Amino acid sequence: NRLKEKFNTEVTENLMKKFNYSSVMEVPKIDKIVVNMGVGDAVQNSKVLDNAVEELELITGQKPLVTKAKKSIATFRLREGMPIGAKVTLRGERMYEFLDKLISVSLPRVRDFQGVSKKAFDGRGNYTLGVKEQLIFPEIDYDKVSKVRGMDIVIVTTANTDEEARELLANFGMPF
Amino acid sequence: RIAGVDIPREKRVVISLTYIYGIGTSTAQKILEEANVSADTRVKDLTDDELGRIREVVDGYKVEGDLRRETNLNIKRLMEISSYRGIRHRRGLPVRGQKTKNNARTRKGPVKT
Amino acid sequence: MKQGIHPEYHQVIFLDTTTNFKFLSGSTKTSSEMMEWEDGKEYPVIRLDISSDSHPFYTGRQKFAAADGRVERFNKKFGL
Amino acid sequence: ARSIKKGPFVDEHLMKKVEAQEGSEKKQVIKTWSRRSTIFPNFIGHTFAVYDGRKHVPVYVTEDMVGHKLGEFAPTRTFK
RNA sequence: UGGGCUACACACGUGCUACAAUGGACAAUACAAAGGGCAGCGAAACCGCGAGGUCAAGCAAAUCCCAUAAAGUUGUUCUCAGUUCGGAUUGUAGUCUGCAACUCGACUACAUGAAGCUGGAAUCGCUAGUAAUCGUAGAUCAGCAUGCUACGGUGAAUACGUUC
Repeated sequence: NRLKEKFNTEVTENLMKKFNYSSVMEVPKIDKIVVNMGVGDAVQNSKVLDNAVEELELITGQKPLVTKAKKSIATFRLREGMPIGAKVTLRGERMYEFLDKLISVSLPRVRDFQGVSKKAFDGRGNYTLGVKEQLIFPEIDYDKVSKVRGMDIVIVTTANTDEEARELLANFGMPF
Repeated sequence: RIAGVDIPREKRVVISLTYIYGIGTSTAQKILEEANVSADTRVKDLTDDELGRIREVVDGYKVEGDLRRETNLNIKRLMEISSYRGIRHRRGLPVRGQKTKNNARTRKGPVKT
Repeated sequence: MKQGIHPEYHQVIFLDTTTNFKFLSGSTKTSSEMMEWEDGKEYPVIRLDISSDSHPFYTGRQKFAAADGRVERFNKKFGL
Repeated sequence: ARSIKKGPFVDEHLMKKVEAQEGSEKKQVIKTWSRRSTIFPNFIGHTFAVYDGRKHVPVYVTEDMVGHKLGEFAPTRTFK
């Protein structure tokens, strides 16, 4: 819980001083992290979705929820109820461990890494990071990766504004 | 994995180093000799200290993303100055004064009959 | 957490070998080698080629000087 | 010529014409047929009407255009 | 003086290089012929990884130089894939000739590493020192050859026969 200790000690004080919070309960915190992988080619080959689920489970540490089509779309040849994604929600210690790992061990493994988008905030204090290749994560061996596919990592925060969310993530150590 | 790019485990160390962008046989040999490692030895059967020395030598060779960005900057500069080379890069035609009446496929793509 | 559905997961030390920089965190890598932590108990260690304290973008280190301008290359090449 | 031991080539008449009115900031357009003349840093900010075969195409010299020939910015052939 | 003859959605002819293991890379080590050289051919040495540069020997030729042939042989290595095949394209750094290599020269170094896995209908050459394969020299020429004209090294298969 090194990252959590940093948040309790340094980030809390820095952020509260910067934004003039009358109470500590106003200090933003990372509510959850949702790691999603949309596998639309599972329509054509379910083994792709199975491999994606296994890789996501290795990355995150817990079994993913398989997400199914909410509606049928002819162009995609998608029928309602067909499994076309995987999702993991991380909270608490696992969330913090994954976050520090992503900041330190994983993100620098990005090829030609030059920081993460600073404008990728929903407008209400939540940040979505699109990783373009799973090989980034240290838990995956490229030998067993039949196909390389990305992920969406949604950091959901209690910050009301992109400015506060940016300050929180920067203090945590996100490049920008 | 050296320079942020994985290199073939089976291959010999020098041939695997060539897979790094910006590394060619001459510079793979120079790197391997600077960092005293045998050419015959495969990357899989390679000492951790040997791998570290290889990384230390390689980091200073200006390879991978830095080299790609440098080349792209040069191409963009010649395109922006409106040079003859820039116009030909924009039009996707041979730049070094070749003949386009025939034999320009590597620049013009597949044949459009 | 439910029992039997999640993969084996345990504390490890991620060790950036370049800078010999250790930090403890959870992961399912299960590397054999064990290095003692500041706490007495050892945990399996994960060798790391690069890390947040060794990446040029993170550290700000400039490996190579910026490309010279056209005037500067002209002058340095032709000696004028 | 191209060899380093020889200095970058440039027409003497073109060079002296450019040097003329160097002090004055009201630099004018210089008509030239010398597509072969090299571009020196002295040319930056100048306007050369370079002959391309039938007409003088105006070319404005900037810093990034140093080291190229004046013909590289005066295309000779017309296509589409 | 400058441009064009070097254009480029394309079709045809003639060639060069390949698609690999009868091969690629690296190390050592053999054997030719026919030609050219005056302000031209330019050894030795030293400088650079190299293209080349510095000075400079011999020679108007069975004398000196171009000019060490390569394929080949003997070893090490790779190990059946778009690869250690291939080397097109592109960036950077240079060498030379020429006054001057942008349109529009050749060559070197570093880096990149495209198509291409033996090619449909069709169609061509060759009867022996031939085909195939490997290099070498000359004219034009300041510079520039995959073209042309000559030279030699290795060196096949097959011809029953004349109905079509």
